[PDB]
Amino acid sequence: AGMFRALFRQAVEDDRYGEFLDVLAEASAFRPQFASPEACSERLDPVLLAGGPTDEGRAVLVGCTGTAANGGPHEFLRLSTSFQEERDFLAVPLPGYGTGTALLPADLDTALDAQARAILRAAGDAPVVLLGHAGGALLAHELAFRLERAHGAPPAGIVLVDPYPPGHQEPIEVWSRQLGEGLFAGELEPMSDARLLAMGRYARFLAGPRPGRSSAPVLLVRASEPLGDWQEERGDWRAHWDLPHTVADVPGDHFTMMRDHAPAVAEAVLSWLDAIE
Amino acid sequence: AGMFRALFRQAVEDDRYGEFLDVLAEASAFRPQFASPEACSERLDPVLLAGGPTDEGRAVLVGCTGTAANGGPHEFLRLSTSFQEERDFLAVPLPGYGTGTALLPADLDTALDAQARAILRAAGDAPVVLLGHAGGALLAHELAFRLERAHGAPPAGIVLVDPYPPGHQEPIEVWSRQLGEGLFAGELEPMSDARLLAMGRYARFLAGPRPGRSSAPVLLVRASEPLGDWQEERGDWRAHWDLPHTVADVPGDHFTMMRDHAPAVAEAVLSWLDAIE
Ligand SMILES: *C(=O)[C@H](C)C(=O)[C@H](C)[C@@H](O)[C@@H](C)C[C@@H](C)C(=O)CC[C@@H](C)[C@H](O)CC
Ligand SMILES: *C(=O)[C@H](C)C(=O)[C@H](C)[C@@H](O)[C@@H](C)C[C@@H](C)C(=O)CC[C@@H](C)[C@H](O)CC
Repeated sequence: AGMFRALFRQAVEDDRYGEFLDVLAEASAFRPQFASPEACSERLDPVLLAGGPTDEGRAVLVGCTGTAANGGPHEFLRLSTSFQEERDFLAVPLPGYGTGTALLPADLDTALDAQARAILRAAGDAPVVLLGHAGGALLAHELAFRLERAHGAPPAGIVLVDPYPPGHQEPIEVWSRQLGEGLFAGELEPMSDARLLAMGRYARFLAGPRPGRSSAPVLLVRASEPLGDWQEERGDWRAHWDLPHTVADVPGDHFTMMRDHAPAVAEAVLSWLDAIE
Repeated sequence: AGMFRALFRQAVEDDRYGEFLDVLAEASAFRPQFASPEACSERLDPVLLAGGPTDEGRAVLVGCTGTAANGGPHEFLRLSTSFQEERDFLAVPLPGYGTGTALLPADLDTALDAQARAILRAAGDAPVVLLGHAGGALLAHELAFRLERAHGAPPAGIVLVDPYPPGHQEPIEVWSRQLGEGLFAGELEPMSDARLLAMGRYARFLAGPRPGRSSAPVLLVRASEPLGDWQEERGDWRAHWDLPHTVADVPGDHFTMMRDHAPAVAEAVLSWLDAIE
């Protein structure tokens, strides 16, 4: 395919993943942007992947698609089949990755706003619980804070699947070789350069300083296996959130917890969603 | 073409030529390299573009290909024809702009040594005179110093057509916009991204500290007309070299001196080559 993918592949071989996300981020600024929510090119309509039972005031899960360039609609397919007959599971797309190619959000809040406007429409009046894995975790918490403040529609709760927020990213950096290798592994097609740029831009948004904590109760799903090597001498490699309302450990590592062991993740979510209603 | 050419074109409209030329250099670190002169992918065999008289002590012109990604072999055609029946004129390619796609020099000295080898092997016993325009004048001098210091075989002279060496590029900044637009306006087809990466890598090299100065006599050929506006009380917009053997001015600006008035340039070089013989 494109040259940005050839550079990306070379940077993973050569254990320079970190360096190269900076080039992706810096190059993304010369893509076309959209500056206001309605100026988004993609129809951000959510997509129903599971239905709940025909009852009544229960909450719907909203999956927030992650930053991975090789991500798309299929991200939540394995996970969602375990919410069938349990909860509505809608997956919202992320602005910057669709069909030509798409306008990049000028800044993070513009994209979160465009997302919240589409979730509110499709949610109706159901209470809404947000869900993200990895970079999607960070994203979901920001959308939860952006729904609370900017739109006065605070979510019923947030599920964070293995988040490494800016305080606690040391195990993510150490393992960045595997993270990069995992992106390539999990490829249905050659990653487009348009999406690699999109990925780099959101990587920059989320790396940055971010102020508010969202008042919604947080469920923190952590992996059990480390992604790579890690001397016990060096501390806890597990994902971290500050005052989890509930902590749940599922089998596998940063990657396999949503592939092989996604039913354990849905089991934690179901148990938790009832304990809060 | 590809994504880099799109990003670059966006950047020129937004007077951000400078910042994007630094994305290109950063990005180019992740291309495959060659670290010794032998490991060069291309055959750097020079090319005969003008034949001299059949008369020996007689010096040959060697043209050093510039850094512009929009060029290659056609660069010296208008100039070389005025050397027919006057001087032999070789044109030596720059490593990194070949066929698939070509390996990049680990550093500038690895490229010059690759080129100095193909030039000694072709000059045979003749004195060589290196000739370069814009970025290629910075490359001509750097090669002359390499042929001297490292190969023990200094050239007979250097023809620097309009250099703006590191401490005197204020005109190059003020005119960044015109420069980037002329880069596109000279496309005879889309600029490949591997070549755009090539340009940014060499541009980085040439901004470096290259303290070695050559001992060959230097003909500084200057444009007569400024490329864009310039407030005369800023200093001199003209091209600059320290202590040149000869200064010759020619009609046109930084671009047009080499297209429209390549006859003027060639006559300056022929008069001077005689004076030093
Ligand atoms: C999760 O996606 C990664 C490990 C993550 O949370 C880091 C710390 C964030 O900065 C994101 C924005 C990193 C980017 C580069 C990313 O998209 C990583 C994607 C990989 C690691 C996914 O696990 C693939 C399913
Ligand atoms: C000459 O090539 C340019 C104006 C130049 O010398 C600048 C000051 C150097 O930094 C070079 C290495 C800059 C690169 C980007 C370059 O080759 C630009 C080339 C265009 C604008 C040429 O004028 C076309 C031959």
